[PDB]
Amino acid sequence: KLPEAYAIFDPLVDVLPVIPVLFLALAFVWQAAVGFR
Amino acid sequence: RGWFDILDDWLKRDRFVFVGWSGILLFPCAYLALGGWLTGTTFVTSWYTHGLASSYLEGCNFLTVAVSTPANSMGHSLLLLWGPEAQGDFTRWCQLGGLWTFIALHGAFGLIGFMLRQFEIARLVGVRPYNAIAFSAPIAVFVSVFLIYPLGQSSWFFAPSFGVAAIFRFLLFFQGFHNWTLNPFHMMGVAGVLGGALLCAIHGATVENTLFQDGEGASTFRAFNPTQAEETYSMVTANRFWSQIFGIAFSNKRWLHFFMLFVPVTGLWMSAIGVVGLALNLRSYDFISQEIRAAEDPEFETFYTKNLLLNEGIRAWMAPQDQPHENFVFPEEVLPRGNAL
Amino acid sequence: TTGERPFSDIITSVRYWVIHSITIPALFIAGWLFVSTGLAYDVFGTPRPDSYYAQEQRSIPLVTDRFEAKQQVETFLEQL
Amino acid sequence: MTILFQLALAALVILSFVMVIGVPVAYASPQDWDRSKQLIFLGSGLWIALVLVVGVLNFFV
Amino acid sequence: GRIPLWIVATVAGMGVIVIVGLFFYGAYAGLGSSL
Amino acid sequence: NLWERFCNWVTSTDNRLYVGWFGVIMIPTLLAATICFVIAFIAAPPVDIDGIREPVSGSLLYGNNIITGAVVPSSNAIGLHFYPIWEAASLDEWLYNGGPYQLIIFHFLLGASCYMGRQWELSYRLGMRPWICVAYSAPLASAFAVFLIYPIGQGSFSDGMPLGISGTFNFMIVFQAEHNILMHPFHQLGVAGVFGGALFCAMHGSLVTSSLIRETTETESANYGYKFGQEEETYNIVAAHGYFGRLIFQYASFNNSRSLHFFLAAWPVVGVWFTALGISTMAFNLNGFNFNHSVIDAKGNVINTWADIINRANLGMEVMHERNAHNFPLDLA
Amino acid sequence: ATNRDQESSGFAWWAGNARLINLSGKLLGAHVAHAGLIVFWAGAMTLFELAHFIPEKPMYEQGLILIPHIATLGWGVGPGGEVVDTFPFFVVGVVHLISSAVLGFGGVYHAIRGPETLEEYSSFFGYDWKDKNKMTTILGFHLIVLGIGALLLVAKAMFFGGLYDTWAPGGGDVRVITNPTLDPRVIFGYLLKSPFGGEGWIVSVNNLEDVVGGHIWIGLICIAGGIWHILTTPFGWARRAFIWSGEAYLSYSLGALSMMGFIATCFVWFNNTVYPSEFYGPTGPEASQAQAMTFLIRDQKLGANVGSAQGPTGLGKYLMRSPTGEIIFGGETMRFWDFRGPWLEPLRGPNGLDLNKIKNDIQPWQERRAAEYMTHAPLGSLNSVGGVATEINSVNFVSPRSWLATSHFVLAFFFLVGHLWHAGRARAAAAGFEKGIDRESEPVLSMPSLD
Amino acid sequence: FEVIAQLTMIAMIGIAGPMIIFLLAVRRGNL
Amino acid sequence: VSYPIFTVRWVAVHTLAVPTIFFLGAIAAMQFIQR
Ligand code: CLA
Ligand code: CLA
Ligand code: CLA
Ligand code: CLA
Ligand code: CLA
Ligand SMILES: CC1=C(/C=C/C(C)=C/C=C/C(C)=C/C=C/C=C(C)/C=C/C=C(C)/C=C/C2=C(C)CCCC2(C)C)C(C)(C)CCC1
Ligand SMILES: CC1=C(/C=C/C(C)=C/C=C/C(C)=C/C=C/C=C(C)/C=C/C=C(C)/C=C/C2=C(C)CCCC2(C)C)C(C)(C)CCC1
Ligand SMILES: CC1=C(/C=C/C(C)=C/C=C/C(C)=C/C=C/C=C(C)/C=C/C=C(C)/C=C/C2=C(C)CCCC2(C)C)C(C)(C)CCC1
Ligand SMILES: CC1=C(/C=C/C(C)=C/C=C/C(C)=C/C=C/C=C(C)/C=C/C=C(C)/C=C/C2=C(C)CCCC2(C)C)C(C)(C)CCC1
Ligand code: OEX
Ligand SMILES: [Cl-]
Ligand SMILES: [Cl-]
Ligand SMILES: [Fe+2]
Repeated sequence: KLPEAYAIFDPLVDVLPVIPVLFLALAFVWQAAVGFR
Repeated sequence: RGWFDILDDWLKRDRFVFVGWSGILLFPCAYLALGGWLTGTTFVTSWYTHGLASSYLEGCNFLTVAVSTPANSMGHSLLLLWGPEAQGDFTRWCQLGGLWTFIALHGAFGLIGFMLRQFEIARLVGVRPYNAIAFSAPIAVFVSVFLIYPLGQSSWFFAPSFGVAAIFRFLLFFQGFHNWTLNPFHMMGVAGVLGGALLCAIHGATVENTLFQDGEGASTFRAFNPTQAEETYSMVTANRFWSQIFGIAFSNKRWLHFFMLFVPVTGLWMSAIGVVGLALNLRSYDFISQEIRAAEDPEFETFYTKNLLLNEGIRAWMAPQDQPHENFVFPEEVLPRGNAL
Repeated sequence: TTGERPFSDIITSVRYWVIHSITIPALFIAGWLFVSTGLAYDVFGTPRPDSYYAQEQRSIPLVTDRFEAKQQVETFLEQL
Repeated sequence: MTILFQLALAALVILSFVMVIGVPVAYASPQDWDRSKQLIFLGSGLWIALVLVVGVLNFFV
Repeated sequence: GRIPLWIVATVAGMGVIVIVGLFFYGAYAGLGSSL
Repeated sequence: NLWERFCNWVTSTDNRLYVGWFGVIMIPTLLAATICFVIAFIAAPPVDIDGIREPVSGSLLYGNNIITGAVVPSSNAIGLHFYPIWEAASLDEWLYNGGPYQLIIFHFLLGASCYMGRQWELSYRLGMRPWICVAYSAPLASAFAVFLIYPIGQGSFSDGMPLGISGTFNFMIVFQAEHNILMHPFHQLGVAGVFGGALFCAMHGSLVTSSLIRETTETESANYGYKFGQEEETYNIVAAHGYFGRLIFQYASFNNSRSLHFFLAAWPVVGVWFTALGISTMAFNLNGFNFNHSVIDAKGNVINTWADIINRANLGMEVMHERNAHNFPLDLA
Repeated sequence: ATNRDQESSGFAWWAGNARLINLSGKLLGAHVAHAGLIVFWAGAMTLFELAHFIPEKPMYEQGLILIPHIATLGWGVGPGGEVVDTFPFFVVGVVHLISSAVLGFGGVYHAIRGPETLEEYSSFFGYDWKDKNKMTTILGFHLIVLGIGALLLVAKAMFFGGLYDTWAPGGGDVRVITNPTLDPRVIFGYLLKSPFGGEGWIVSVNNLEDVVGGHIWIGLICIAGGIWHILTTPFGWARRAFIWSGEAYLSYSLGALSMMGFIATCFVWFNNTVYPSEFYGPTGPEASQAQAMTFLIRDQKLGANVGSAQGPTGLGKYLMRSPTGEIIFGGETMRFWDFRGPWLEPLRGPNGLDLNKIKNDIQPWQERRAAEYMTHAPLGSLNSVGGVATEINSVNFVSPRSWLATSHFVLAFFFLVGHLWHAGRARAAAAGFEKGIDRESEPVLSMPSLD
Repeated sequence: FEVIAQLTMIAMIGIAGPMIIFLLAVRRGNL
Repeated sequence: VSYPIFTVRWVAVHTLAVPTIFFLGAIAAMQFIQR
């Protein structure tokens, strides 16, 4: 487990690893925002 | 001008989706086959025909859902909804495997409608009908596997069920009971399919790597215009490359593309012939000379004899649950096992 | 190029989403209620998790006759 | 001071979210680059200070 | 009255992702979870 | 200078078969593998593959036909140990323990890697774009997976694919028993790759053949309507596009020949990459999906699925394979 | 928008990063932002693993790939791999997360706000791919940094607490390495070993003294090579042997990384020294040997004579001979007789496994270890069902060795493919036909016919 | 309750990305 | 302009899309079924 004073932040930690994958997806969003020029 | 001619004009109108005369057969039958499969894999069980769960409603995932074949006691019944088994009751019709025959028959007539669509569109556009001729091989596969094979067997039960893991069961059944890998017609089918994949990859890569420079873009896809007259790639360079790498090379583009038609279509037709043979249990199960030698000589072992032992294991361990109508009770001591394990 | 409005022109319009922000959730909720009210079990004959077996049986109810199969399934269901 | 530490860490999370959204927006909108320059400089300084405060308060909680 | 096509594509793809993630969640929970 | 003349000859594009430096490695290794394969397939004595003094005969002279014949993989007692001829005390010992298999597969893998390099090299000498070797990397990865990576992960070259038809079938069946490859997504992607490759091969061939421009009469073959090296396209791309766009809808059809041929290259190559990676990842025993006893009723009874039927077939294969080689309950490798 | 479309750049959106080849500032931004991504994954994944970590359960039963790396360094573990403090894991995770915020800020700044080309701003930070001196200078800087990192591993092993030693006397323990092997014979004899069975090349390093001495050599060699490339220009043979362009350098790095990925796959699959079985689970060879040991112990307790017991084929059921004569475990695990593990070496004599020490010197901790390693073999399904493919759904286990080996084989193979792609493209672009064949000057048309 | 916090965190992160894109598009930024 | 609404394309799109959304709602509800 995390140290106890950080336990209230346990859900946020639970979603931290998937953030890099979103970065890849973000690139496509940005390209769609510029029409894939 | 006549109602037939006006209906013909409407059916052959340019649209997003072409309809045609063949559409009357194709779109209802194809739509009902697809909808029956989605409905069966979403909501319909196989508990009374196979003793299996096969729908999302029962907890199966995409790999394990299937529209299962009817029970073996149905025989080769068409299992019409209004027929003598279901007697108009939709719930009992679903519980008795009527969705399987629904999907199989509507899929067969939809495949007919799609090949007729290929013919009709080829006639309207003004091209030769080689795409329909090529599509004759999937039709032969579907007819031999889903119709001719269960018709030669005892019932619809031994046809493939319309599902992913059910098809995997069908593969393992053909290995264990038919020794289908040993069949030369299946070998020709494998050669056709793998050669078609090879030809697809090699022709695509060869064209992409012998392209002419027709633009300044470092991405070359924009350097092709569909109305252009010249070839987009160098046939001479490709021919010299494959003549020096492989020894032989195509020099005729028309022969190359006919060969691309010819290889997988011929493979699929050969495999369909083998499946007809297996419908009558006319298997290439064993080589008699090897079996006489192995019976008289307990030191003679080949990979083929090991495969036969594997087939014995498949049959004995699979049959009580795969064929529940037989009421097989194999005690633990009769099951063929190796040491330990 | 076939006399129909382009899909990109349709799905980017506000009238499309005025219609479909009603219709698409309505169909999704209709399917959800089709399952969650248990109607799908009644329509398609699919057993509930407590309806595969009787309380002290392990035999799978298998159809063994062709022209009495409907009655055999009814007899299976009468045995719970 | 568990409450103070949790407030400092929550403020770090909120400021990190604000910076994650605002730094690319301020960097990519060139017609705001006088005020947003100082906002980014203050947010970066405050973020570093909050990280140091959170570390020290971790050792005190 | 034009919603940008990139917004529609992003929202639809997020909906597809949510539905697929729900299906995998159900693969670990309830029926078909072996529990 | 003799070295300059030799370098000019090796890299010469005027040779009937291009050699190159990759070919300088490729020709001796593939010749050695080919000669040893032919000799072993005809005349090798039986090989104790499982290391349990149970020799398996794979050559034609020892009672095999073309279908059942194989070059049997080296002994399980050898494992991953390098076993050249000079490591054996005699040729009889080398033949008994399956040394020819190691010789053939090592020479073949080196020669096929150099075949890929040679494809790049000739494409470079001809002014071609270089990526035919990338397409060839998919069957080469498959060969590496079944001949090298799977023995490495399992710890013995005895578990490599035998060099024969029935030996290949034995490899497939035992692999399904131990790893459930049919339920592995990478093999499913490979099946999509090869089925789609055959489909798109038949599709592209029939669409080009369908739209051939009339250049010949009804008596002669249509293939004489194309002349080698001609500048004009021999078929109407627009007519084929119009047909295929009416067959499905306009935006499912390629109007760009370059995009179409890239798709033809890319679909089976990526699929075969994934299935070769599936064989390698199952070599490290990351198996296909296990849904055995996944569906459970309200009381707790197991409700079987098609995965349970597959499991019954896999169990039959598992308990019958290598029937004398196991002494302990778990087949850990 | 500078170089941000296909018309100006020549590259489509799906090759859009190729627009960055000659934009040194934006390329630096892409690299620094990606480095921030790597550090972010390290920190966030460590915190995720720690949040679900149960310290009494073994690490390899919990799907952990990063906590075993920290534990191998000696942080947070005691004797036998027992976790004594989870705080170093937390520190590593949070410091990586904060440093990734800093690196992400820098990457974003150089990608969208900083100067597009660094050459006008600084001759030191500006570069041209065709300038071989500048390329060797940057390579020298990075070689010095890598040498310092290897010396940091040495400093951790020798001064700041030591490393976990699975071969330590009396079970594995954190040990300070005080005599690293500086002999070049041992280090480069590891380099010259055969990669095949029984030899294992560099994967077979089986003591931490060799590991630390090898990293001393690696750090010194990297620092010396860095100074060498800072002070020297490429020679004539190097100038004629290579393509000197950004894509070419990328392809060289791709080939190097593909080879390193294959080596890491073999390292995590076979080596139990730098990947201790306390943290990563048993290896495949280890688990097969453990099963043979377990049933030898069980049947010897029942009164069997394990030396004279004869299996179905006539080989020894429990004990047989390797092809070079060593007494080894029988059955299929005869393939794994080169396995060495700290729970097995007390039973080994000069001629292999010793019958007397088998009969009299098997301790309860060895029986426990054999049973545990037998029942946690690196075999499992993609949905993490432990055991062989025919096993039922009750055990949720895939070994971290399996995850690491499979993932890094996939990555290594795809990076070999990328090396082939970029090496071919760099060669074709240097020669000038990467966009296709010139119609007017097609080379094959100027060649004689083959026949 | 814990999975609701997980879902709202991932919802805010995965909206924060497209929020950056949307803000740059409406402000005519250099996106 | 002056595009129609209810064409053959409309019918094909909705005969595929209406049951698709209905079935997706049904399967999403199935994810929350316990034994
Ligand atoms: C054109 C498309 C088409 C085609 C080819 C088929 C074909 C088929 N359907 Mg099908 N179906 C369709 C559309 C189609 N369907 C549609 C749109 C629906 C939705 C309503 C269905 C719903 C459906 C169900 C629910 C079932 C079928 C079934 C079947 C199969 C058996 C049908 C049968 O025996 O009756 C054949 C009937 C005819 C050939 C009609 C003959 C008409 C000619 C002109 C003769 C004239 C008759 C005369 C005027 C009236 C006589 C009066 C009196 C003397 C009786 C068959 C393969 C069954 C099945 O699959 O079993 C497993 C089944 O249960 N269908
Ligand atoms: C690791 C992934 C990665 C990275 C670092 C980059 C980086 C870059 N790409 Mg790129 N790209 C990628 C993946 C990546 N790409 C993928 C997968 C594709 C395929 C879809 C592309 C397709 C692509 C194209 C087509 C082009 C680029 C271009 C560029 C460069 C300029 C981008 C620009 O103008 O931003 C404009 C975008 C914005 C202003 C939107 C906001 C972006 C910011 C950075 C979001 C940051 C989010 C984050 C949470 C903020 C944290 C801040 C905090 C630390 C304080 C830049 C260096 C361009 C180029 O070469 O320029 C010459 C170009 O034309 N890329
Ligand atoms: C350090 C590694 C590295 C680097 C710096 C580059 C850099 C580059 N590559 Mg390269 N490449 C690499 C590795 C690398 N590559 C590997 C390993 C392969 C083998 C697969 C390739 C294969 C390759 C090809 C085939 C091509 C390039 C091209 C390029 C250039 C443009 C790339 C671009 O815009 O992509 C934009 C990014 C995308 C379009 C996104 C792709 C999405 C990937 C394929 C799927 C990832 C799935 C993910 C891992 C798991 C699922 C995630 C989930 C969310 C679904 C650029 C110079 C192009 C080129 O030659 O330009 C000159 C080109 O055509 N690369
Ligand atoms: C690969 C890393 C890298 C490289 C090569 C550069 C290069 C550059 N940056 Mg940049 N930067 C980076 C990372 C990097 N940056 C990061 C991570 C950030 C966020 C903090 C920034 C933020 C940043 C800003 C805000 C500015 C630059 C500027 C510059 C330019 C001039 C800098 C100068 O004169 O030296 C200055 C040298 C120093 C201050 C010495 C720093 C020594 C550090 C603190 C020691 C760190 C130890 C070790 C090396 C790193 C440990 C971390 C490691 C484990 C990853 C130059 C092109 C300027 C520019 O382009 O002007 C137009 C500018 O204004 N950078
Ligand atoms: C990231 C690491 C790195 C990189 C990319 C380079 C890059 C380079 N170095 Mg270099 N170098 C490095 C680290 C590095 N160095 C270090 C750490 C040292 C200190 C020992 C040196 C010392 C050094 C010297 C002394 C020289 C170079 C030279 C060169 C240049 C030509 C390279 C060449 O052709 O060799 C390619 C390799 C060969 C030609 C060797 C033959 C190939 C054999 C057969 C491969 C066999 C290995 C095989 C794969 C098996 C692996 C296991 C094996 C160990 C048993 C090039 C710019 C040369 C130069 O021009 O410098 C000015 C030069 O003379 N380097
Ligand atoms: C049988 C029957 C019938 C019919 C019905 C129908 C016709 C139905 C339909 C149905 C339908 C029609 C349905 C649908 C469904 C669908 C679905 C369910 C979908 C799904 C999907 C998904 C899930 C997706 C996926 C994907 C892919 C594939 C790839 C990429 C990714 C993604 C994710 C996107 C009638 C009454 C007439 C008569 C009687 C009988
Ligand atoms: C250029 C570009 C790009 C990219 C970008 C990138 C890649 C970036 C990166 C970025 C990054 C890389 C970032 C990072 C960030 C981070 C942060 C911001 C963090 C913070 C932290 C914190 C806040 C912490 C917290 C805590 C602690 C202290 C402990 C406990 C737990 C917790 C978590 C609570 C793209 C593709 C889009 C495209 C376009 C352009
Ligand atoms: C840490 C450690 C250690 C140590 C290590 C060492 C000391 C290492 C080193 C290593 C090394 C020292 C390596 C090397 C490598 C090399 C390479 C990898 C090479 C490459 C090459 C190439 C790539 C080439 C190419 C070419 C050719 C083929 C011809 C002409 C052209 C060219 C130039 C392109 C030990 C194991 C003891 C233990 C554990 C830890
Ligand atoms: C550490 C931390 C943090 C950080 C965070 C971050 C760094 C974030 C980022 C984030 C992001 C960065 C996000 C993004 C997202 C994205 C998304 C969600 C997307 C998706 C996509 C899609 C859906 C797509 C679609 C498409 C298109 C548009 C085109 C083509 C087609 C398709 C359909 C494919 C914070 C501050 C909270 C604080 C505390 C902790
Ligand atoms: O060698 Mn060929 O197969 Ca691989 O698992 Mn263990 O080892 Mn034997 O049993 Mn099952
Ligand atoms: Cl076998
Ligand atoms: Cl064994
Ligand atoms: Fe073609």
